[PDB]
Amino acid sequence: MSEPIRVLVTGAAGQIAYSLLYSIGNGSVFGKDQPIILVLLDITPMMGVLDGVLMELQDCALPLLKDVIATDKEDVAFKDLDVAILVGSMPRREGMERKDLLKANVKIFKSQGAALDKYAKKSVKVIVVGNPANTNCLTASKSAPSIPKENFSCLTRLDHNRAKAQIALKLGVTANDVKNVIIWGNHSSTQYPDVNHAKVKLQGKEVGVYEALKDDSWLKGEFVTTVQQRGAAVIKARKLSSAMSAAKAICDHVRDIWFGTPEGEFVSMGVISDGNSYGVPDDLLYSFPVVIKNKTWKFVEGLPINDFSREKMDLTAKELTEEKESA
Amino acid sequence: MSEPIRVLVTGAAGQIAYSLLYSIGNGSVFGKDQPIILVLLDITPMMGVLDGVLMELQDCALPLLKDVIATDKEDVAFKDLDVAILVGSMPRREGMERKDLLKANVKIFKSQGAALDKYAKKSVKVIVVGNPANTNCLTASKSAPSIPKENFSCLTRLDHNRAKAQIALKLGVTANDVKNVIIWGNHSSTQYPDVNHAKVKLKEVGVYEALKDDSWLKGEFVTTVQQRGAAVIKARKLSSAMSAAKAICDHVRDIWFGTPEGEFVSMGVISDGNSYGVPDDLLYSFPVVIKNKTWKFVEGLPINDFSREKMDLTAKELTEEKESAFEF
Repeated sequence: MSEPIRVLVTGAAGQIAYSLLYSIGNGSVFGKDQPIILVLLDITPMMGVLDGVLMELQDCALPLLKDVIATDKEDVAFKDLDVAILVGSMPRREGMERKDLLKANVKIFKSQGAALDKYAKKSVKVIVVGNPANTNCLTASKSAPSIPKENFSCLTRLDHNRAKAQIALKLGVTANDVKNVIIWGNHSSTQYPDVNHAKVKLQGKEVGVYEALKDDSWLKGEFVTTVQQRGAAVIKARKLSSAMSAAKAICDHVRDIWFGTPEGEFVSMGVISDGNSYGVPDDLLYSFPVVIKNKTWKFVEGLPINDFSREKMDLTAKELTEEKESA
Repeated sequence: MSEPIRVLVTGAAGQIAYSLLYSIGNGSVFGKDQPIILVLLDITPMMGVLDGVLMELQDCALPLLKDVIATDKEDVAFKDLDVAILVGSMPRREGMERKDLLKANVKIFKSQGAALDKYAKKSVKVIVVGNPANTNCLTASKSAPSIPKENFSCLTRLDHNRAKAQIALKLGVTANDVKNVIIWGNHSSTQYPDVNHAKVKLKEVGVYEALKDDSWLKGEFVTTVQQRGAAVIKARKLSSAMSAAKAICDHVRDIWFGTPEGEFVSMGVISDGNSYGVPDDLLYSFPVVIKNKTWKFVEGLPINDFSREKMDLTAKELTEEKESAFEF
């Protein structure tokens, strides 16, 4: 390629980044002909771990990895970025309530937004992973007034992929046989996994998921509940939070930005809500169904919203409005 | 699509496997048109973590992953296998005498060899990763008399890839531009990282001639590669799973699809009939070319005096290991 792109991953000594870096370095995200300068940020006490991660990346003998830089300083980390994957955040520990998790992280993302605004390229694409994702993204965006608001997205693709898998498992097909599920709203308990516009190929024929299942109460109750609580279920089994599947979801999310959404499909992404036609307040970071071409996302327009869907999309909008006011 | 192949990964609840399963599931090891039935084996205490691993594999929404089976039973794990990746072994607890460790691992791999011998396809490819890789692989091979000995291999590709990375680093070139490094012999400690037959494009020139620093290549390069895994563990304090999993993928891919034209790779294989003065009936890393899923020795490579000593010393380590373990 003409030039390597500089891709920053924060929280780079942690578990999600450990499952993500190889896929970036080996060409599976940005393309088999795209060299990459990988920039890794984490806190100062983690710099020794991060030198070990540099050693492993070296020992993968990846031809596209032109350089890997480890740092604990924002000026180094955010310099001339083409992509910023914001994984680092403060975790919710025992004893702290949801308000405290929000308070802890607002300062982190206001600072990374300021660094983006001062050091990165104005064309940088910023994908926000660390929780609370949507509000962390909004905070950073507001602190980066020189970077176009459309360049900020937050990760609902993990919830999206989980919704797909539950449908595929119930109906007995592969993941690629399901498409156009939607995660509306907050990456949180109030997310709405919507399948009113989803399709599945069943006997060579594409059918709606509602029609295919003949079980509306499952789709409107237990299905929603399973996708919302999936993260806690994984934590309960392996005593750690998801890392492999979260990294795979980041790869999907960034790849669809870089290359575009597949023909006939749209995907779930947290984006700035300004101008949406679905009754969602403006100036929220909210997950919508989008299509992507030339690295520019676009709302999927004209989807019919029934009354069950209306109630769910409004409840998640309310929670996001309340998180914003806390910040 | 091809019919599904059944692929086992043992130690499936551990760190290396956690970094490996995605690459198998997403098609990058066995091909984008090859559906996979992924069989995961670990010890009963790990079954709870293993079910969370299974949940994450579902949550990747992988079209090629036809099914995922998680189990602690050999008769389930080894049925009708096309590939078995034996990652799990007994790790050495602090203050464990090596007699007890050799007995624990002989027991594991005798059992798994017997399960291969009774339940798997006779065409199964077996790749041994868990330490001590070479002797564990030999144990399983001898415990599986009906499986062709050539179907067994053990992982030296991690040290092979590390060697390639150090050469490219020292010559200021990209990883794609070095080929034909060799790891001879044992998987750890005494492994001989040999670049006497390696090429680098600057166009194509021998590495010794390109670098013009015989003592670094015979000294610091060798100890850097031999000690690289201990250096990563010191820094990360945890596994070296990301690069070990990449190496496993490279190793299995090169079995499945073959080595590129003009290139060989490093693989622990049964030493029978080699022409390099290595004892027979050893599992020993050699340079190999692979076609139609069948490896063959790269023959006739000139062995200088320095290389002969390095290859004999690692042969001696393996011989002593084999005698010690087979007392069990």
